[PDB]
Amino acid sequence: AKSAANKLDWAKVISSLRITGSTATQLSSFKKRNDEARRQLLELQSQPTEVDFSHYRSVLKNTSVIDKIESYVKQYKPVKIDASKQLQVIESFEKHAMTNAKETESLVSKELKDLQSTLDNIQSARPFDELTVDDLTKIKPEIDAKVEEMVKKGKWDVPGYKDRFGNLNVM
Amino acid sequence: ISYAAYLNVAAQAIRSTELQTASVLNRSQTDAFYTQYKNASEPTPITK
Amino acid sequence: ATLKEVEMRLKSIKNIEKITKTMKIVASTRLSKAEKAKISAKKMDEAEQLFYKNAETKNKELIVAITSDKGLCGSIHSQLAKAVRRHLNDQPNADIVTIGDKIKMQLLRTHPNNIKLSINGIGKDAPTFQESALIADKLLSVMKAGTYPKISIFYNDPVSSLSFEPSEKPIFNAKTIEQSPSFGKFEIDTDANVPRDLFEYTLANQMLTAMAQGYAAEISARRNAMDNASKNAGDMINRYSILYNRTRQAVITNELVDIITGASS
Amino acid sequence: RIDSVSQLQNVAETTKVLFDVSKETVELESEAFELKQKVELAHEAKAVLDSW
Amino acid sequence: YVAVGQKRSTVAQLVQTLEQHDAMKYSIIVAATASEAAPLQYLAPFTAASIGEWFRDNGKHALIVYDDLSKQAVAYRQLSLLLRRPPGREAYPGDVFYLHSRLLERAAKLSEKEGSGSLTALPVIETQGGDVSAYIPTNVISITDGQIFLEAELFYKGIRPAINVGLSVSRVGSAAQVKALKQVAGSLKLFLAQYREVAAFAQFGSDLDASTKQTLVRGERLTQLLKQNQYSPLATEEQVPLIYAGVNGHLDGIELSRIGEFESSFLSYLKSNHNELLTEIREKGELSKELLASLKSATESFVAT
Repeated sequence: AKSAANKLDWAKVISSLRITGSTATQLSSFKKRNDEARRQLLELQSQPTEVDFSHYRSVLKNTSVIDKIESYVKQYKPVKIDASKQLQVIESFEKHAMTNAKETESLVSKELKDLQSTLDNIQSARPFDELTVDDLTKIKPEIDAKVEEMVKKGKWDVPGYKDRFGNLNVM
Repeated sequence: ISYAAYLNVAAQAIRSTELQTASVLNRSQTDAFYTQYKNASEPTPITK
Repeated sequence: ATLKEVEMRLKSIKNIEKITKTMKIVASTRLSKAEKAKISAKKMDEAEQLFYKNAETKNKELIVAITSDKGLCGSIHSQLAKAVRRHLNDQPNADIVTIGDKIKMQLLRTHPNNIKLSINGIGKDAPTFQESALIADKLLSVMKAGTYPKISIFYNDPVSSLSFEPSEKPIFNAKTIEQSPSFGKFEIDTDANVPRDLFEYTLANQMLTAMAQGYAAEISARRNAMDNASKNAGDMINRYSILYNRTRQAVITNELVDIITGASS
Repeated sequence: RIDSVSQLQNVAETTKVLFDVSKETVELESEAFELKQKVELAHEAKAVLDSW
Repeated sequence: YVAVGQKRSTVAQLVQTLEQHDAMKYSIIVAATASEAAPLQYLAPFTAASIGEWFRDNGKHALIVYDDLSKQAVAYRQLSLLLRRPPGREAYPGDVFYLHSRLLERAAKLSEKEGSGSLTALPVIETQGGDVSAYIPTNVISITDGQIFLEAELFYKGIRPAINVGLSVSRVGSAAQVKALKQVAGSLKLFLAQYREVAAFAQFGSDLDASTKQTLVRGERLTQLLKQNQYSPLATEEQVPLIYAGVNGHLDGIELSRIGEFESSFLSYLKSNHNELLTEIREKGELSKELLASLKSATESFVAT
């Protein structure tokens, strides 16, 4: 009932742990719980829609309100209607939400499978034995670019080389 | 490194036949903590 | 009622009287251990001092303080806190190492910026070299202690096994040792890093002495407070005893009247 | 990186449900007002009658 | 509800409260107002008893509050001394015990033969200065199957309701409470019992053993949990969680000031999510393994956060 809505909400809270930083989506959800509970407390608070026109009207002997307010209550059974044009325009907002949701969904789905392919590609091609440094130059001309820039610079020390391939020095 | 590290360790090391006295053991042991402070702001009671 | 609440309050005071008696006596016992260490320690220190006098080595600053984690030692904690406060006019911002919880709160209140190091777990232990040594080793890095051209320690000098006086003294520091007017009536190598060694040794040897002095005065204070407590409990015992006795008589009188009234009818 | 993407995948679908759910509750509160005036009027009617 | 010796205005406030809580329907108010005669005051419990016995006899269960018997005793005191009967201990002639005992023993859990109809009694003696050694208070204490000592000092201490739990006893039953609730509050008693000793150590403010101060820390939270504002009771299905949390020590950590905050919020949280859990406690009334685990998970879920 109300619990279906709220179970999906709180599931979304522990999902929202993974995507936290929507600070008024969560306030809106807290509100949706609030106002859902407000209508729930309203509808559970709900008195009868009329007087006990049988007993408690036959209680009052005097006749000036017992026909009057009975007929007035039965008159005012018209008590006006609910909005339902708000579920069209809020539904427009839901459409926008859905559009964006699907775009995001599709984007991350593509990326997920891209990452699967990428992992396999790193697995099926990536030396770990020998491999010519020329092949590394061929696959990364970044190698030669930095080298040429260093040769041009008059540098022959790469900074960090020593920090993970310590110098052999006997001095 | 430092002298008080030498003396400290020397006291720790000498208790490492085995036999020893209560005054000795106190002169060579401590079970304690220390709260440095700065601000209030303190790093927690860490073994002294 | 009245009678029972009087009697119970008188009993409370009695139980307290017993506790304060017990504590005062125990204080004498605990105090003895503090002193026992302190004599031998002071004798050891004195041999070093023989050198220091003849050497004429002389002498920011540190404030170090000594109290027990334990309470019910009297107003040693707060007389020392106060005598520290008096000397925390002499240095508003000086960096305080507080050995023991009871002074710690009070000084921490007076300035918290000042507090750089504080200890916890000493205040129940006898003064011993290991403790002093570890504190010393940590001290150079944290407080920059050797750097400071003074070090000063605050403690309670244990004049007698019935007293506590808050007292302070200055310990040698590595700058002081460096610039010392003499240390030439004894000789030692420049190829020995004697400032960094001797500072540390006398950092501990003097500090250990200060701790011993403080701890003994503190437990001595505990006896003083607990004795006055036993007395205070006696006075309240007497007041509620008199009340008890009168109240007891009144119940009898009221009952007696009831018996007479019944008999008369 | 794969782990990060996986979180986002599940989120993207499920959030649309919560949108629907939230707007639905609000609609129900509207209807409750019409009820409320029936509830109210009856209470008032009993009271006026009680005075009588 | 039997009201002896009380003024019409007080009673009028009481009936207003009861009618407000619309419990008046099943309530019967038997009264012997301050105005009403001393014989009538003496007779008022015994005729209240008769009304109760009709329910009891029918197999229907009912409850009789005798508030306050202390004023009934004064009425019998007056009555007897103006029948010129010799004053008893404290001017209540001895046989006052006989009078009270016959009245009190008509509260009975009757046989299945009698329809199981049990009139239950709650006597109320408003002890002046907690003087229980007074003849009528001594007498009543012996007769009754429980004593529910309350204490003014604890009221001032802010424990409202203010219950002197040390002397509060119920010598009878535990099928006098729910099975589930028996399981959770099993060590509520133990914690509290330890707490009493611990509190004594804590007084004089001597440096407590860490273990004693653990007890002290746990105990304090329990005390704040017990307190309840007048005219606000709590449904048992939602008293079982609060006690579970406390007894399973999850509250021991939670700070004393925000125990009250926590309590309110915890209830709201259980209403939202673990309302299934509440329904089960209502439906089955004995905590099963599944309920204990479910409840543990729920409690963890809101104790953390």
